[PDB]
Amino acid sequence: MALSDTQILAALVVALLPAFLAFRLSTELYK
Amino acid sequence: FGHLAVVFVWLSGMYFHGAKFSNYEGWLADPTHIKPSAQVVWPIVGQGILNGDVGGGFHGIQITSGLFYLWRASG
Amino acid sequence: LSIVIFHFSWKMQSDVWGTVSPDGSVTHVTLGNFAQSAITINGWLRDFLWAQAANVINSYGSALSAYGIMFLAGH
Amino acid sequence: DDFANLTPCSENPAYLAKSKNFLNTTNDPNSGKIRAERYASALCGPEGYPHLIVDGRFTHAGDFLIPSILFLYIAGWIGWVGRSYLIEIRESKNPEMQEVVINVPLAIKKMLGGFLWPLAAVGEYTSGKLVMKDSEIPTSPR
Amino acid sequence: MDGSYAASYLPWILIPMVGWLFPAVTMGLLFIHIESEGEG
Amino acid sequence: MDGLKSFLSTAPVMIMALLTFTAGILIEFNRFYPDLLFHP
Amino acid sequence: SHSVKIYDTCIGCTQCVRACPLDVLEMVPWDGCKAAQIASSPRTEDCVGCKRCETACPTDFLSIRVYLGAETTRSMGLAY
Amino acid sequence: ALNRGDKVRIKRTESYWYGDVGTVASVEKSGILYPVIVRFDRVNYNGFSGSASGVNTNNFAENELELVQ
Amino acid sequence: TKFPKFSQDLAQDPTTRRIWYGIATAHDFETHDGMTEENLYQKIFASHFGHIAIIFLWTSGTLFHVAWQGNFEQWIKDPLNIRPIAHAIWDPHFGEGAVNAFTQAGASNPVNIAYSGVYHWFYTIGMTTNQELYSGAVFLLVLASLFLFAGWLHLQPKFRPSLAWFKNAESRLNHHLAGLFGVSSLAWAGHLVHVAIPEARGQHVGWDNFLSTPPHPAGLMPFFTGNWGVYAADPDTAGHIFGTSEGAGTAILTFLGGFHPQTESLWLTDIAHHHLAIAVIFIIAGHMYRTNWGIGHSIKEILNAHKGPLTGAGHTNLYDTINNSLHFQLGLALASLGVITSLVAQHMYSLPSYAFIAQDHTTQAALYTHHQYIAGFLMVGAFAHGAIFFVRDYDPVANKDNVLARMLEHKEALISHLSWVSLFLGFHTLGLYVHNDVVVAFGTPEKQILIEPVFAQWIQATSGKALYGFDVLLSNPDSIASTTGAAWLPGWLDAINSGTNSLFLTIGPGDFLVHHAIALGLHTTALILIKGALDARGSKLMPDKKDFGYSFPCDGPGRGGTCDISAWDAFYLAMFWMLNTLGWLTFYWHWKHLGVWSGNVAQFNENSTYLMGWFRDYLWANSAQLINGYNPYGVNNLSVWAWMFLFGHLVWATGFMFLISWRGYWQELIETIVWAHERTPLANLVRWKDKPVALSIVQARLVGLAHFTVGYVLTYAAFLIASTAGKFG
Ligand code: CLA
Ligand code: CLA
Ligand code: CLA
Ligand code: CLA
Ligand code: CLA
Ligand code: CLA
Ligand SMILES: CC1=C(/C=C/C(C)=C/C=C/C(C)=C\C=C\C=C(C)\C=C\C=C(C)\C=C\C2=C[C@H](C)[C@H](O)CC2(C)C)C(C)(C)C[C@@H](O)C1
Ligand code: SF4
Ligand code: SF4
Ligand code: SF4
Repeated sequence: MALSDTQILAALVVALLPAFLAFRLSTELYK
Repeated sequence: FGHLAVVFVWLSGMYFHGAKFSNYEGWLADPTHIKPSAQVVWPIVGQGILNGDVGGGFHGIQITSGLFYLWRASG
Repeated sequence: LSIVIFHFSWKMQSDVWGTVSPDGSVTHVTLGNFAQSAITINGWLRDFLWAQAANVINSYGSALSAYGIMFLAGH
Repeated sequence: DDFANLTPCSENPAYLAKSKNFLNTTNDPNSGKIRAERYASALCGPEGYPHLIVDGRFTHAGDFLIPSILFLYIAGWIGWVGRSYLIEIRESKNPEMQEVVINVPLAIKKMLGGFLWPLAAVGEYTSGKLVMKDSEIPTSPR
Repeated sequence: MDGSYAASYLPWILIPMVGWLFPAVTMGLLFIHIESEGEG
Repeated sequence: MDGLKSFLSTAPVMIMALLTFTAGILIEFNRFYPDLLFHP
Repeated sequence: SHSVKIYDTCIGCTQCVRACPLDVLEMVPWDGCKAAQIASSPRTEDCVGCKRCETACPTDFLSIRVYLGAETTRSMGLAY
Repeated sequence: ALNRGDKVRIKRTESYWYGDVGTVASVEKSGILYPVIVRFDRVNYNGFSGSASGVNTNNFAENELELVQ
Repeated sequence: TKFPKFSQDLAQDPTTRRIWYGIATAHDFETHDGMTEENLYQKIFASHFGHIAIIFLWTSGTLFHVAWQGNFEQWIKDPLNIRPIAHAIWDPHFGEGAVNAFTQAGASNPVNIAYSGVYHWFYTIGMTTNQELYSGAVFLLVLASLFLFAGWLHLQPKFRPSLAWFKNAESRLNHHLAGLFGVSSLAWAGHLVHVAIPEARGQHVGWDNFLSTPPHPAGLMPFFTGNWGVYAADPDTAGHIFGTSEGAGTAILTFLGGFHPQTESLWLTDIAHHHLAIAVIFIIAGHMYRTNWGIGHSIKEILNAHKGPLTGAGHTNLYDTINNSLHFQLGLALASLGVITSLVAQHMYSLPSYAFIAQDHTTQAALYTHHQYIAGFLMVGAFAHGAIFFVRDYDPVANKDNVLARMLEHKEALISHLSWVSLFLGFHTLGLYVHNDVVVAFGTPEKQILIEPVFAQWIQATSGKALYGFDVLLSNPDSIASTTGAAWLPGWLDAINSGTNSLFLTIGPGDFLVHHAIALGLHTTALILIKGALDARGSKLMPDKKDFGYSFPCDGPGRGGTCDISAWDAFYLAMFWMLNTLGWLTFYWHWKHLGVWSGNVAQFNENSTYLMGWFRDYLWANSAQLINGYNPYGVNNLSVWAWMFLFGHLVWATGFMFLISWRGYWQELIETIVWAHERTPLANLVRWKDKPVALSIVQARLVGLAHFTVGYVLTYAAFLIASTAGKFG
């Protein structure tokens, strides 16, 4: 069955974590 | 002078090839039913297929320079 | 000059050249497609190059075959 | 049983159907009939055109082997006469001038002597002056 | 521009940021950084 | 004249003369024996 | 700026100095060649890198070599 | 050692005639560090783009030449 | 100016060039200011972590968008009649006609149609519901986060690996062979037997009940007692329907061979035994090199022992050369990856593994073209980075008289014989094509030169193709090779002798000509790349090229002219030949498969022998539907592909003026524009910070090549997708 809005929002919230980790990695690599 | 001589040779060649290897006399009688043609191809390796039917029983390459109309206007 | 000759050819074929009936009606070579197709590049590509290149790509086996050959020669 | 997909042109229906309308290549009125006869002995595909088989078999030696020998002889002739003329003019005082203005006497003298190019080539190789040593050739820095 | 998938309102707001807001902010930050004279 | 002989012996004249000789040979052979796909 | 180097194969023909349009090269006394003079590149910050000096050098390989490097306003030869 | 008319092979490893053969046009007897002058039938790439000839002479040290004659 | 921080000479540039070159040398860590070996290796480690995380995020996004806006659960109910959906369309610039045209595949909104063939893959590996796709997407998000954090961690001062750790070839080879290759393949086999096959036979297996569901009924006893044949008994019958229990066997490791009768794809149990066997072999291979115990080989002694009396020093000192040089390793890896990508394409178009993927012609063509283009790019990159190694990391004294030095010794012979073979192929292939063209045009197509591909047909016969009557080896029923009782022989011989698939397609004179043309292209591209790599160190025109680096514009108009004497220029020239060879390859593949799928093989067979048939029957004929995507009359679903077709033609054209027109003209034009700006009132209040200059010579070549390649790829992709979708999709 098709997804729900809560599932999409939870996916966005979960993806918020690799965004922060990637920002940290980019700042570390620039250094 | 040399370029003038070359152009003269070109013009004389055009007139000769329109006088000997062309259907100008045939086209003059029936201008609306005969395609102009002044180049004839030797049959050697199958290029004789280039000698298409330009009307009036003549077989040759159709010309697009308009020399026939100029010659008709010239008399 | 390529754009100039292309414009001349397409406009001549679409709006002037053609056959006139005994009644007086004029049927053009490519009909009146220049007005509604020459405003987009896709129209130039499809209604001019692709459409009118049929006579040069289907020239093999006939008297026009040389042209077809020369066409590829250019490419 | 070789070439089960290729049939003789003498029985292939497409070839027989299309051989009646063979075009005349030259001014001779029956050149098409001659071509149909000569090609009726080949191996035609489903579309009726002859196919050449080149695998070493001598039954189809006419497809490759004979023209190969002919071309090899002619090309060796050309290469040998050119190389001999070059080496000959290289000992003169203006080798470059004789490169653009051909010494027609010497040119034709080398022209007519090229039919024995295989014997001359094998004698050249055995004499050791056909091929130069690697240490006698200018080379680019590694 | 109208969809039947779950939470169809997200592209109404996400695409503009990816279309205008994110490119503009990135343009500004990079332009300031590459043009910041000195300190390296 | 010697100058005319030297001019006739130049590279373009020789190359074109040989090319016409070869072309004539091939054209005459193809006229008298056309359509030779293989040694039959 | 670009770098200009002169190697010990110079014969002191002074063609490189003449060919230089921005006055980068100079002729200094020497002893390794018959002419007893060798090329030099004191004013190397004005060099643009046109390689005219390299073109002028008649040795088997260029006794004067130009290695393009950092680019300044002078090196780019800009008028604005 | 190398005199006039000496056919020598070049071993500079970067000159145009490395491995080629030339003839000794002159030798200069002083403290010059490339005293031998060798001339060649072939010409190098020296010249501006479009030039119809190169240079057929160069200076070499004694150690980078092998006598052939 | 700060940017770029890694190069001072660029930072002191007052022109816009500083912006450009700073981008171009950003990820070239070796030439950065104050860079050490250890810092270089650690930065590379972190960057590789980053690329892996990016790959995982891309896969997660694919999964998430398919699960959210796709029709996966409806597609599986009818894979042969429903178009898979890639992602939804949201474009405020759309009109009513485009909205109506793009509402396809039963959707309620403008959607795209997926051509990556991921639906078949997900179906074959057992994914059947949207929630499974969603869970996979979330898990991949978590995995990418973990890898990003790992990069950050191993970049920390207490966790920075030493130089000795990076230069441990034996341990890396052992772990990455036994673990990375072997254990992963074993895990995939376990996934197939524990999950994929039961779901293909109708039994739903998930994380909830895979502990209580044995793969085999009489499981895990025969494996230890040695009676392995139990796992091969009762295979799937020919009447089995994928995803159902009708006609489904109980075997989990078979060697049936051939294809599934319904899905026209390889048997799942065959894949299971295959990946299991290769896992076993890889695990055995991973115990070869000595790491810190007594047993195991050492690469250095193996290399230093294999030397002969003809090659001189043989393979001596090659261990240090490979280990110390990163470009050598990158070139080797790129060459191997390109070769195996070509292998993936060739063995995937002919041996499909995903259910119902053989009947989706558009996805098959797209996958073949995509992975072949990737393989070509990698194969070019291998030679480019090998030339970089020769310029930078090659030490003549260390590798003295060994094979590496011997390459530079007979390099002139290499290049000369390569030029001869390229010219020999080109002359006599163009001659045959032009001869056929002229003969056909004169109305006598009987005088064509048609050479039967005898050798390839003989190979097909040796594999079992009984159409040419060669009666050899596997085609020979009495040969020992065909009487070994191999379990795969019946299925393989059935599949190879069926004309309904692409398994060893029938060949003719046109295939002969096009394969020899492909050979010409390959040898010519190899010639360009190899001459660049070998002449990178220097040549007669430039004996000291290595002193000038890998990429420099020229050496001026003197000494003849130079003009692309660098090895970077050799790569730049070879890119064009790579693109041309790939174009010939893909044209041949696509036209042959169009003939195969439509059943009109005769058209290709009799029209591919002359170039006018290529021009007319392939290009002219198959563009009829593509260029009509949007008309003066309306818009259909191919409108976007027509727009991209014209877009690619345009970008390809645009690259021409970075490739033809050169710098000085634009420099003077920019001088005039600068005067105009400085003399204009109300515009003198705004001034630039970086002095505007024309693009550099090498940058201009790179930009022209970039526009050229983008146009090439977009044009061919649009044409191929549109033609195949209109014909079949
Ligand atoms: C622009 C001028 C021009 C052009 C393009 C042509 C073109 C043509 N003419 Mg034509 N012609 C011209 C002027 C021209 N003509 C003039 C002025 C005359 C009057 C004299 C003629 C009289 C004429 C006749 C009578 C015939 C043609 C024919 C032809 C056709 C066959 C080609 C041919 O003759 O080669 C034939 C092949 C050769 C000439 C090759 C021979 C070897 C050449 C000459 C090599 C040159 C070097 C040679 C070794 C000599 C060395 C010289 C050195 C010292 C410099 C061709 C379409 C023929 C035709 O259409 O028949 C249906 C034909 O029968 N022409
Ligand atoms: C790299 C993978 C990838 C790609 C190419 C796309 C592509 C798209 N997504 Mg999407 N998405 C992804 C992953 C991805 N998605 C993941 C993992 C999620 C779960 C969090 C989502 C959730 C999501 C939503 C909720 C929506 C889209 C929408 C869209 C469309 C509008 C453009 C856009 O991305 O901005 C909008 C979308 C985002 C900003 C999502 C965030 C991007 C992901 C999470 C991170 C990807 C980072 C990436 C690796 C950076 C690479 C760097 C490289 C370019 C140098 C477009 C087709 C919109 C749509 O359907 O419009 C029709 C929409 O509403 N996406
Ligand atoms: C004015 C023309 C115009 C414009 C502005 C758009 C705009 C859009 N179309 Mg669209 N379209 C058009 C004409 C247009 N279309 C036409 C004529 C057709 C044919 C009928 C289509 C067919 C079409 C389809 C079929 C689809 C779209 C989609 C989209 C959306 C994609 C979202 C996006 O761009 O983010 C993503 C942005 C990018 C990927 C950027 C790529 C470009 C840059 C140069 C690459 C980055 C390089 C570099 C790393 C940049 C560094 C960072 C930078 C900040 C410095 C967007 C709203 C898609 C959609 O709705 O899904 C969301 C979709 O599926 N369009
Ligand atoms: C068992 C232990 C183990 C494992 C699992 C790994 C795993 C890995 N190491 Mg590694 N390493 C190890 C021990 C190990 N290492 C040891 C002991 C050392 C020290 C000596 C190192 C030192 C080391 C370095 C220095 C580096 C790595 C890197 C990597 C990663 C490279 C990416 C890769 O190959 O994956 C992708 C590839 C595969 C999974 C297999 C290749 C694909 C095959 C060949 C062909 C395709 C098969 C199949 C058909 C494709 C699937 C199709 C499907 C999509 C439908 C990888 C995750 C690199 C990195 O930075 O990663 C973070 C790196 O630079 N390793
Ligand atoms: C795993 C793969 C891999 C890795 C790690 C490297 C690593 C490296 N390469 Mg290499 N290379 C590779 C593959 C790889 N390469 C391949 C496959 C090729 C063949 C194409 C090359 C060709 C190549 C050359 C020719 C050179 C390098 C160089 C380098 C070094 C740094 C310079 C660089 O690339 O950054 C800078 C890279 C860039 C600025 C890339 C810009 C190009 C962009 C990405 C194109 C974008 C297209 C555009 C957005 C399309 C838009 C579409 C839209 C309109 C829809 C570095 C060691 C250089 C060197 O000598 O350094 C030592 C160098 O000269 N490589
Ligand atoms: C359709 C265009 C085209 C053609 C025909 C060629 C042909 C050739 N390229 Mg080439 N190239 C091209 C486009 C083309 N290239 C482009 C766009 C690029 C990107 C810049 C390159 C980059 C490139 C490189 C980097 C290299 C080549 C090389 C070669 C040669 C390899 C030998 C070969 O393939 O067959 C043999 C040759 C042919 C079949 C061509 C001859 C065709 C004519 C018709 C033969 C008869 C001549 C005719 C009688 C002359 C009459 C003139 C008269 C009327 C005035 C060959 C001369 C390589 C080379 O030199 O190899 C030694 C090489 O290193 N090319
Ligand atoms: C002597 C000479 C020269 C020089 C010649 C030289 C230096 C030659 C040197 C040659 C070398 C070094 C190597 C040659 C190798 C040749 C090979 C490998 C030939 C292979 C043949 C095969 C594989 C035959 C194949 C099948 C054979 C069969 C008969 C059928 O068809 C089918 C078919 C095509 C499969 C010139 C060039 C200077 C001038 C010339 O005029 C003369
Ligand atoms: S490159 Fe030009 S400016 Fe520089 S030293 Fe040589 S001649 Fe002078
Ligand atoms: S041109 Fe060359 S040889 Fe002459 S002075 Fe200059 S550096 Fe010396
Ligand atoms: S690349 Fe440009 S600057 Fe360099 S030699 Fe050629 S034309 Fe002159």
